[PDB]
Amino acid sequence: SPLMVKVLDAVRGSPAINVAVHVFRKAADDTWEPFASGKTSESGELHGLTTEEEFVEGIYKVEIDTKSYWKALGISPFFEHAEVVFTANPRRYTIAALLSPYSYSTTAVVTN
Amino acid sequence: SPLMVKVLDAVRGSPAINVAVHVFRKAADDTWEPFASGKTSESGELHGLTTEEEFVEGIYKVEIDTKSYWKALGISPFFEHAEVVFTANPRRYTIAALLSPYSYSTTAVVTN
Amino acid sequence: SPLMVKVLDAVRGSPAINVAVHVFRKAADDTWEPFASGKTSESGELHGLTTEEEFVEGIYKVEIDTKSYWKALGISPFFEHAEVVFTANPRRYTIAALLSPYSYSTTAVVTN
Amino acid sequence: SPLMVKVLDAVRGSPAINVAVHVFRKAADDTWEPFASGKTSESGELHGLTTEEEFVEGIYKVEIDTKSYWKALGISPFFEHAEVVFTANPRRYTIAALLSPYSYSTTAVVTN
Repeated sequence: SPLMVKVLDAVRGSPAINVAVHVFRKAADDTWEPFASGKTSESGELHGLTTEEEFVEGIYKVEIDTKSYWKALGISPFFEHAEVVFTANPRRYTIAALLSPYSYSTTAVVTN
Repeated sequence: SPLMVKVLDAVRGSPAINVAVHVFRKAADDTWEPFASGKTSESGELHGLTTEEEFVEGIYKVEIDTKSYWKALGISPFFEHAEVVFTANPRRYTIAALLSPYSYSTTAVVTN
Repeated sequence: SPLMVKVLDAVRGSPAINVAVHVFRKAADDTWEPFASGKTSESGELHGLTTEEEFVEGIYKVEIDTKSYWKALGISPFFEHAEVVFTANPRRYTIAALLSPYSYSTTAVVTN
Repeated sequence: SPLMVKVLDAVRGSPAINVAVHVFRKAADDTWEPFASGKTSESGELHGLTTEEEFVEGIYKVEIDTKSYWKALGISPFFEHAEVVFTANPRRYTIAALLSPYSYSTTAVVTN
C-alpha cells in the first residue's frame, strides 16, 4: 500500500491498537468521497489501506477517530478526531500520529 | 472570546502570523456549518473569534489552513490543512497548534 | 527576561503549574554550570528567569523536571525530565514545552 | 536490543538518517556514564544499541545530537541536541523522536 498509517498512544506509551482511520479523496465537484478505511493492528500500524492502481493523484484527507479508542480504554477524551489534508502526486506515504486526550501530533514520512 | 487559537511555526521558530483559521459547528442535520473564522495576529494569536452568548454547547471543528501560510513564506508544504473536532459543554478553550510542512501538533488548554 | 519558559499538560489539557525548570550555561572548561532556575506559575509560564545583562552569548541547557510534577498529580511518569541545548547569540527566546508521562515536545519561539 | 531509537525529520518528511544517539546510565556516584551509542540507519532506526544482559535496571539518559545532522543537510539549527531521562525496571523500549531546527518531540513506546 502506497499509503500507511501508524498511531501511538502518548498517555500509555504503547501502539494505539484498533484505531479507526478513514481516508477521503476530493471529487471533481469538491466533495470528500470515501476512499479507504481500516483499523490499526496490535503494532499500531494500518496496512493494506489502498494500492498503487487505486491511489491516483488527488487531494486526500486522513481522518483518525479517537473518541471510540479512548472510551474502550476508559477515557472520555477532549479531542474526538483529527484530520489532515495533503496532495498526492516520492511514492510511499506514512502518516504517523501520536494520540492524547487533549493533544494530537501527525507527521508525514514520504519515501521511495 | 471563550475560544482562542494560537499558532507557532516550528521551521522558523516564530509565531505563525496571518494563518487562516475556520471554525464549524455541527448542525441538527449532521452538517458542518460555518461558525467563526479569523487570521492570526503578529503574536500568532487569534482573538475575538466568538463570544459566550454565541459559543453554545455543540460539536465544533477547528480547521487551520497551512497552504497559504507556507507559500507566502516561500514554502510549498505537504500538509495543507489540519482539523480537530471536540465537544463544548471549564469555559475557556485555547487550541495551540505547531506548524511544519510535514507535521502538525495541536493541543487544547481548557481553563476557567 | 530574555529567556521565558512555558509548559502545558497534554493529559489534563491545562497549564502545567509548579513545574521546576533549571537552566545551565556551558563554562570555559566544558562543564554545565547552574545559571538560573524557577517554577512555572498558574498560567504555566516562568517569568523573571534571567536578565539581558546576565544572559550573555553562550551554550545553554534548559532542563524541565517532570517527575515531581506528575507525582503531585497522582501520576508516576515514564519520562522523568527533558533537556534541550541551544546557543544564544533575535533577542527574546521562549521555550514552550508540552508534557505527557510518555512524551514531551519542546519548541523555541525566538522574537524581537 | 531492549532499547531502540527511531528518528524522523519534520522539515523534509523523511527518516532522519545518520543521527548520532548517545545513551548514558547513572552511576552509583550520581554521574552519567557512557552506556551505548550509535547512528540511525536509512530507515531512521538505530538497532543493536544494547542487549538484555547489559541493559540492567537503572536511570538512563538518551541524547540525540541534531547539530551535525542539520548541518550536513545545509541547515544551522537552533536546537542542538535533545535529552530525555527515564528509569528502566514491559521490556522493550522504543524512543521515537521527531526533529525540526526549532522543535523536538520524543515519545516512549514500551512493549513486551
